[PDB]
Amino acid sequence: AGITGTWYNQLGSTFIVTAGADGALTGTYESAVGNAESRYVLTGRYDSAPATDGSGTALGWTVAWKNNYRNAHSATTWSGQYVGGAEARINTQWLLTSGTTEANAWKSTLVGHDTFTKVKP
Amino acid sequence: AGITGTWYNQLGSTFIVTAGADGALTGTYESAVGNAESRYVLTGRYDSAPATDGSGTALGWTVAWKNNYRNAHSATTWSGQYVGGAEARINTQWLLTSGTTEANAWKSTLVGHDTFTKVK
Repeated sequence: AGITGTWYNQLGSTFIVTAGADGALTGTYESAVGNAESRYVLTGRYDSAPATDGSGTALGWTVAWKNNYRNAHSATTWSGQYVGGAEARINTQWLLTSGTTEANAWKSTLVGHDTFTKVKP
Repeated sequence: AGITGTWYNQLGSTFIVTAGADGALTGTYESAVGNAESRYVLTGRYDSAPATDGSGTALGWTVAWKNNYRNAHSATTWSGQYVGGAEARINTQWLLTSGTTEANAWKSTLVGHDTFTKVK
């Protein structure tokens, strides 16, 4: 039980994460969609001492979409919270920013929401 | 890469970052005052081989708002792009999620935008 483990989003992407004692998130992300192939490095942070009132655990992480196979010149950040329970879940909102010219900056950023579970949908 | 160094937003916050050869962003986010109680660990990633057509360099980072002195039970992610030159900028949009109960989850996430420059 906890953040550390292998998670899958509603699209079948694979989020392999370790939550360190210092508040660090490290691991790999493999996307089922987009200009992406195989695993990408991720790093992030999480609240290592969450409230004890029934609230979830805040967290966030980033993937820059460059690996040894492809480079999409873009990065996604997920911001969200881990919710413990019978079926543990990480509920997130995300921003995907692509590198653009100034004239195209208005359309540089996609927004969405991903929910992660330790069971693959 | 032009990213390593100290950046200032439009509201008096400061971050110091190192952009590693491997695409890592590592540093500290603080207030203009810079007292220890206002400093937090920052980590993220950037495109270490951006396009050469005039496009910006995509990047993102996270700060969880816990340090040795306080804990807001929340985390912000900034997603954006670095634009180089004499007037270098990091243009971002951000998401600040607080830990909530499920009944309050609908109001868990704030959204906004920050522009960072190398000058106060």
